[PDB]
Amino acid sequence: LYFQGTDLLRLRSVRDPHYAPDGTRAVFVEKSIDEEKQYRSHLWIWAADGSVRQWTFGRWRDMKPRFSPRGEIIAFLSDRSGRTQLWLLPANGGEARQLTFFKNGVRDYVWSPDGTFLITLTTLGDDETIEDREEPDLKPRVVERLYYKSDASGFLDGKRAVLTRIDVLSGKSEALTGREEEIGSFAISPNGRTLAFVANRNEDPDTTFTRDIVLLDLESKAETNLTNGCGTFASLAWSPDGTKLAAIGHDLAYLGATLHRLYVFEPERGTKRVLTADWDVHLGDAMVGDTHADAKGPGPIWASDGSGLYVTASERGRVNLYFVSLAGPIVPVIEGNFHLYGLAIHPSEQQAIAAISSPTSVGDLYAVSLADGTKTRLTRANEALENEVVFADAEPFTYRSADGLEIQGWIMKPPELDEGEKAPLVVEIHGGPHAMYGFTFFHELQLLASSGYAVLFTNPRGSHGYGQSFVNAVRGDYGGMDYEDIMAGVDAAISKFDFIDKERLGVTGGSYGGFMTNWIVGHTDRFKAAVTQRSISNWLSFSGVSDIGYFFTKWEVGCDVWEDAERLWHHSPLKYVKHMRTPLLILHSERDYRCPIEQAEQLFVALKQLGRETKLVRFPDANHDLSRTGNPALRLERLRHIVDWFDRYLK
Amino acid sequence: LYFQGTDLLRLRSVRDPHYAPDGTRAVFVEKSIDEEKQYRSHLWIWAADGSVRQWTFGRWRDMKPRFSPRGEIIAFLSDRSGRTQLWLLPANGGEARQLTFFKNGVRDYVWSPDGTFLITLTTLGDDETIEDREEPLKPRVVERLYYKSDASGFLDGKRAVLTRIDVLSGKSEALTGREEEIGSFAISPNGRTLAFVANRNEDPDTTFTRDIVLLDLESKAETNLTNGCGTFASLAWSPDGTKLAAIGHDLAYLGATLHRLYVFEPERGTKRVLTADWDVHLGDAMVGDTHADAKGPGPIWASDGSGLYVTASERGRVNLYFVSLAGPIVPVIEGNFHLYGLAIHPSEQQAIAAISSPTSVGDLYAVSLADGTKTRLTRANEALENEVVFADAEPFTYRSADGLEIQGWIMKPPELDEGEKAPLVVEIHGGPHAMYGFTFFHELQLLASSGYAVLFTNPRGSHGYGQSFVNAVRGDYGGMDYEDIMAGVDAAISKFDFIDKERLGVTGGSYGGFMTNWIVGHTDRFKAAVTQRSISNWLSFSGVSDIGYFFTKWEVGCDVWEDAERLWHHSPLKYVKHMRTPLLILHSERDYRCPIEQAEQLFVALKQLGRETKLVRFPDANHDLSRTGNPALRLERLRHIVDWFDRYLK
Amino acid sequence: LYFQGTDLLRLRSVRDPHYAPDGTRAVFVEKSIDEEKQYRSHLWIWAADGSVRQWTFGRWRDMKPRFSPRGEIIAFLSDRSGRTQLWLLPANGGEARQLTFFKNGVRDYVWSPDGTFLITLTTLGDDETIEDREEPLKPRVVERLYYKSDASGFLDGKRAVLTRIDVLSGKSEALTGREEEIGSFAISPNGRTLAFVANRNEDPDTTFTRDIVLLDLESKAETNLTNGCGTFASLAWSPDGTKLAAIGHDLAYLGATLHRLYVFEPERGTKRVLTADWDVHLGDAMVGDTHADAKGPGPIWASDGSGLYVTASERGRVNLYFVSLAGPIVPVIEGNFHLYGLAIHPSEQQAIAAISSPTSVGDLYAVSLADGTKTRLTRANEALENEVVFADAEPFTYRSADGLEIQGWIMKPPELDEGEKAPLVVEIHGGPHAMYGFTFFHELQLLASSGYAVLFTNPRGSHGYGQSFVNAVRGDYGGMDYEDIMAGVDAAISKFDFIDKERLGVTGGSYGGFMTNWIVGHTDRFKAAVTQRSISNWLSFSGVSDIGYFFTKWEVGCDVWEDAERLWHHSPLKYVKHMRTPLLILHSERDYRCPIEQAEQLFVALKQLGRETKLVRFPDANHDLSRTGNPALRLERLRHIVDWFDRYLK
Ligand code: NA
Ligand code: NA
Ligand code: NA
Ligand code: NA
Ligand code: NA
Ligand code: NA
Ligand code: NA
Ligand code: NA
Ligand code: NA
Repeated sequence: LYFQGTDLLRLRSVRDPHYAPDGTRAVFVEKSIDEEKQYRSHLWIWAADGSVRQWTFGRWRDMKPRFSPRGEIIAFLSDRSGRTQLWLLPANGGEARQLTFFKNGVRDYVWSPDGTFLITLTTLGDDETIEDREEPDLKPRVVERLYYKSDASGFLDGKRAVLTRIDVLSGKSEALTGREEEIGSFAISPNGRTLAFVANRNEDPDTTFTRDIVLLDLESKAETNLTNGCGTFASLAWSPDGTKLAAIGHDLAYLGATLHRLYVFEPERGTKRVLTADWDVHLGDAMVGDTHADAKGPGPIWASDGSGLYVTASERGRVNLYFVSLAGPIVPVIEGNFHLYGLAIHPSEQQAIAAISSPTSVGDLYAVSLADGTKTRLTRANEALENEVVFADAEPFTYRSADGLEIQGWIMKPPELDEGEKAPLVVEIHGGPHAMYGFTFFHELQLLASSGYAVLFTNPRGSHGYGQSFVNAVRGDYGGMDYEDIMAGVDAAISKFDFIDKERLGVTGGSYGGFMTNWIVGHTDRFKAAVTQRSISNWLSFSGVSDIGYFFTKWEVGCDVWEDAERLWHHSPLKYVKHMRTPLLILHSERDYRCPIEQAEQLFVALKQLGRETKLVRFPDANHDLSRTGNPALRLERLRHIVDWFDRYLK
Repeated sequence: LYFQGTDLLRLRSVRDPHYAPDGTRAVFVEKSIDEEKQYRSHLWIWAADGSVRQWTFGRWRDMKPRFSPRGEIIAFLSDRSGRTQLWLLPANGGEARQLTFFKNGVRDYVWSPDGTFLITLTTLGDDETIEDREEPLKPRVVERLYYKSDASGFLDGKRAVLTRIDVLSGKSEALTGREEEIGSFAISPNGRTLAFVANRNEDPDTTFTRDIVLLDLESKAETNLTNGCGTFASLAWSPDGTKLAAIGHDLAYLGATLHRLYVFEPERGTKRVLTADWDVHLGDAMVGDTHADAKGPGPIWASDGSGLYVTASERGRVNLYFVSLAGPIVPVIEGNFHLYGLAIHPSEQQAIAAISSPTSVGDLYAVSLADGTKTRLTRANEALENEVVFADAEPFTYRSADGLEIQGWIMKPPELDEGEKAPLVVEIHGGPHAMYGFTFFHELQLLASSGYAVLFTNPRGSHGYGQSFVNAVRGDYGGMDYEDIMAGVDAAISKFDFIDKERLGVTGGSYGGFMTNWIVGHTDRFKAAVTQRSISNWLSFSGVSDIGYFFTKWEVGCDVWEDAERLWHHSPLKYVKHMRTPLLILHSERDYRCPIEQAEQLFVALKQLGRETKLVRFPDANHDLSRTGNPALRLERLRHIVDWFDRYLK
Repeated sequence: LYFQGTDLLRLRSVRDPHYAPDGTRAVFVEKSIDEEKQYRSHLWIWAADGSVRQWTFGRWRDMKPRFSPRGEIIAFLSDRSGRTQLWLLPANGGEARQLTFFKNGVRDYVWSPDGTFLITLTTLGDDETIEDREEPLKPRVVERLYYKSDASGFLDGKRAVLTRIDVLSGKSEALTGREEEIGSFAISPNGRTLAFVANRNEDPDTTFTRDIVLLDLESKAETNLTNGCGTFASLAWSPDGTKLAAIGHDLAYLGATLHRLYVFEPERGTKRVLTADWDVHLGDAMVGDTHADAKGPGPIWASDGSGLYVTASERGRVNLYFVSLAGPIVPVIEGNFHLYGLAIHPSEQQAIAAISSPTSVGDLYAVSLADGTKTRLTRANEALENEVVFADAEPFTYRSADGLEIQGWIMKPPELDEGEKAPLVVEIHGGPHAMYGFTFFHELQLLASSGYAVLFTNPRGSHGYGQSFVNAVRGDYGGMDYEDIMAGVDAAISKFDFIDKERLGVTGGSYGGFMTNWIVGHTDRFKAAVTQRSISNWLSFSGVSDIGYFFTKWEVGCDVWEDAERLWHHSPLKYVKHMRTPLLILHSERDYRCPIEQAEQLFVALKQLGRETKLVRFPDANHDLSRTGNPALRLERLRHIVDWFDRYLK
């Protein structure tokens, strides 16, 4: 059989494994789409005997399972009550009981190291308290700040974030922080004395982007600022002995292009070290895919002896595991042409459980030898699909751009192509721009290959995966060399793979990739069909309408509207609409507030004004993340409009 | 004793009079707001003994009453069924019965001359027929430029059908095909020919001529009377049926073109423009916030056929004129007022006029056409007009920077005493091809009642002053129009001692919002500004507004792919760095005439630059909120405007 | 502190224990009322380490838990889906999953001995199939005698089907046809045979024998094991599968027939009634208002197959005995208490008993089968029992008018110090073939708490005292049963000095409401009376009660077309002219056991004759209101009873 659009309904994404404290079993999450085309996620257990069994079952989403320090309770988050709350499932028998009842639910939580309580993140309006509980003429809205809406949740009310202690038995709640403008990552020390959390303590929170690590003495209730504006940080992790705190962070020297590095602080000594300051590699997961997108990645994990940290890193299309010792060495431990998107490390052994995806493998758990870098399959969560349907592999190649710069790309061949045949080529361009295509499972790409298209996808400069200079190169040069890198790849793929039909080329891409799709068709006539998605066409309006417009444009394109309007206009695809003579399908969602739908309307109207071939498809109620986590029926429709457009105009 | 915002809930708009065919009585409409803050409208009869009595009563809207040619039935439109439908009320006893049950309701109707049927306008999806009746996830695929309207939101592209409805049986029969768009329609006195305006262009959204089609009722054959020579509305057959009159123009000046009176003689295949040499716009261009949806009369032939009575807009007035076929034109109901409704007696030189003025909300008057003397027939705002003191609007003229004469009006706070001065608020109307004038304006009374002197003017671009004056703004946005307004502030300061020249505010909506934004970016004399349903960025406007694909070109001068720097130069956002006046930005979420992104861009740039500004966003409201939107929201908009000036001007 | 009406909301009823197969732990059920005054019930686990742990938690009812043969799964019934369905809970980790989705739910289930399937009982209309799933005018034509039930109103004639449900897939398969009725059922330990009790009579409503049918699970072939010899319940196969135990009788005394232990040997075609010569009623006849719907044990085989553990009702006690296949019957668990749930260890001489007594609501106990000594395992009412003073029930005996010995019990109000006297309330139990005794009774505590001495006795007609005593009421309603109760009142006054002989009240429900009505028409000794869900007219009862078409004949002695005057002579309404006791009449609108027309006739006749009476009608409740009905209505009913005695007794 061959991949169909409806196969996205069968996909199952295992993610987020965590060991029991005895290291003999692990809990993890399986996200699926059910018969009613709704998302569900449930907890599963990998057991010592190798059995993999489901432990939660309802028409809801369970997430973020963590074993208590004793191992007797699996804490987790679930939306089964109508909001996301913290529930408690016994590890040895019995159903889960609901622990928290916040009106606004729970975003995140940690266990206390003594297991008597958990620390949960909730949010409160100024008129609300932690005692307010979930309860499952007209007024204008007054806006007075720059950051007043988000793609994730629309109009904001400015609720403040609160970390609360929740007693494991009684459920009694007690605020630990004040009402914070924003709380990010948080973590309590192994001795239970200190709560570290990332906060926005700036006087103008919307326009200043440093983020401070704040330490809270639980007993004394006193807070000390560990960073005092030296950067921004995430994924905090205390060392086993409690004397060091690790964080992923950076100093914003290249704004959103800045490489994320491993920091280690010594709170008692007041000092910090950037362990990977001399390793030109971006820590974390920049990988672009449409499966596992919401999966909880692992931050840095200390080695049990406190000698260093296992970190994932994004290089050359791979997300792999490395060990950064405090003494200096940086060594690979789990390497290969794949996407490591979930990780649990054994409490004592040189062993790990890793969730790994590749172009021909949706995603599964593997036991990994930390010392020898080999793995053994634990799960086969997509067995029928992988046993029935042929997957196209993604073959990497490199090419030189117009200035000699080496670029990396990948090609997939239609698995129905017999020798001597040529397929039309679809170029996929990834968003960000500081993201990374690579060795992960991509249903859209499979669908295109199965529909008879060769698929090219590349990492033009501006991508992550190739170090600080490469990811930064696109800033201020939107539509310059980034655009040459992609067109060099088209030419390079044509010359390197004879199964490509040079006369039948298409291009598609979303967000930045949508900006670049629009840019392309206004600058070359080489393509017979183009599909732009969640795209940008006018940087001037983008700044004032996008939920991040008021800093993104400046950060990426180079300036604000009142600084250099004509530069913004010159880098706007709409400027080149007179040149556009390629049928252009414009896909956009009504509630996409990252790229406002006015971006799509402007381009569609100018093309229609000029008598050009174009069509605008508006997806209701969806946002920018539609293609990854939006309504599954609309994901099907989006894929069908893409494929039908190339079918009409490439075939 | 002085106007308040909540007084808008008290306002009653009497409108749309129509004589019974014997001339002895007349039916009209009264629109109001009930204690649930909801719009109702009901039918009323003026009965010659002088009595005015209510004839419909429920929690619904009755509209457009018309007596049958025999006078025994009053037809009207009502939404009481849940959609607007044609009902019939006996003229001498009994309640109304529903006549039409169309799934998509009725937009408009006319009586047949014999009274046995009525012609109704409905709309049908491609999958629908005239037989479908009213009855109580997939992406949207958009393939055309005109895919949404401020009035309806997203359009489904139903086509228009005119259907004959038998008066006794309600049986329906389609007369037209499924038209892309049907405007005015009228049936000839002999009942044989239906004339209607249609969009017969191959690219309907980008071509703005509209054709008069003549449809032989018996054969259904059609002839195109106009073949693209302009655009037309308000059809009216002569009494002998040999001539067809219409209001129209040839688009020579796009949206600024004067509307003129045309007469067609279908049998001779000739046409003539009867007001070609009269430099006055026919129709009603008046700006107000009361009587906004009141149906205007349309041209009325003299019984003998020697000419037509037409309303027309000039110098702040909407008056009634007689245009003789030979050329001469007389005012026949004139005065410093707004004639917003009209019926002419069947056999006499008498009329019923709905008339508003700055100190009179609006009432019906019996008018002798021989001399223009009036008798009041209604007093629909008696309580409010007896308790609340109204500020008059005093007209004046002044010269602009280049000498051109401009007309304006000043309002002084009624509670102001001899020596005292009040801060001035300048109001700027939208359009721009509209006309401030002598009409009741609740919002202007509220500003006066709040202790503000109120200046409002007709800068060039306004209607009311001839073809050159109304066209002058096109291609010169923020040029001489801005000068006219500033010259008005200066002249007002000079001429009127009660103005406190040290406290000036400015506010306006739509084009008036573009202009408020323009003003605070080009001068700092105002200590406060409120911009409403405004424009800040012409480049995004063209692509997002429901009419942006022609308005920017028609009015600013070009499309973004022709001259983007010219659009930018006239965009108020370009000048945001100069902006030092506290700017309250009012905008509605579902305004698609001026999309909310215009306000959002200006808000963000001002906040980025640390300037004083707030963004107030009205849910579910569209561009017409201040006139016909949710009354509670209308209250809130008025409060937000007055509060901003109170904060920064007092 | 002492008992209040609202304490019924705090009561928790532990019930229905079952051992895991390794005997180290037992699952049970706890029924409670939550803060919404709704009933909940959840699974709990007791383990041999002493821990008592709650295993389900949601806003619903879980019940009937049973470990699978290997003990890795706990099957149980839950209504959380909106219908009662079979759910599976992992025995050692993980949440429950729903196994069945019948549109009509599941009434009962058993495990396959090999653990791979379960057999569930569902019901189906004639147009339904087992494939129909839960999905969360017309005149009604009635053609049979049993056309409605107190439990479920008008019956739709759904037929019962036993279906095999695969554990893994949930794939279902009908095993039986559509049965007129299915009662007990059991799968033999080798998996080859399903035993179930069916109504196989040609006229099902009027013939009351019930057959044990044997069904070969492979072939679905069926055999009738009993062929009309009686009626049967509580089937249990011997460990080696050669014998089938049942609780049954041959109806020789109709509803008064003692229930006995039968043991069949299907292959030999033989049977023994092993308690035929033991004049004791097997099962639980106890009267109480707590634990009402708790699942009793049924007969349990000794692991070696040598005999059966049976509960029995005797002299106010529900106690445990052992019946050897070799003949002897010996006590096992004995005392002045109510054994209302029981599980016996799968291999050792130990049991888990749920035990109630007048001063203990109900808890679980480890019991030694060797000597009967017990250790407390739960304390589910600890706060309540720590805080409120319980009044004990002191038993006594007395002789009736003909010398027959009767057993009764008295309760002294806790707040009553030595020397002081209290008015007496006589409670009369229903049935009549039931048994007052040593069980917790919230209503009786509340009466004691409210300052009333409480007398409750077992007149002839009661169970607990042999075949002759329980049979004695039939054909003698209001005769010696009434004498027994009156003699109990005299005896209590004579023996218990704290009774104020001048202030006597009486109350009772169903049969005891008939008796209350009888009493007040035959004696004026009582100053207050409260009759509940009662009977006043045996003639109409026959035709309107859900069981009237046989109860009256069976109990009162004849049908209305046999001897109407006998029915009238025994109808309390016949004596209404004699009634001089203020009578509160309590009845529910949807009681179809005792229809509300019974209450209305007595009310009307008393009012016609000017007597003191009030009628209180409970909406939406049925006959079982006082035990399992709407908690708020249960409080209202207790409230009205106490208020009536407070008004006339104190
Ligand atoms: Na997989
Ligand atoms: Na209607
Ligand atoms: Na004038
Ligand atoms: Na344009
Ligand atoms: Na300014
Ligand atoms: Na108890
Ligand atoms: Na009874
Ligand atoms: Na008898
Ligand atoms: Na009842």
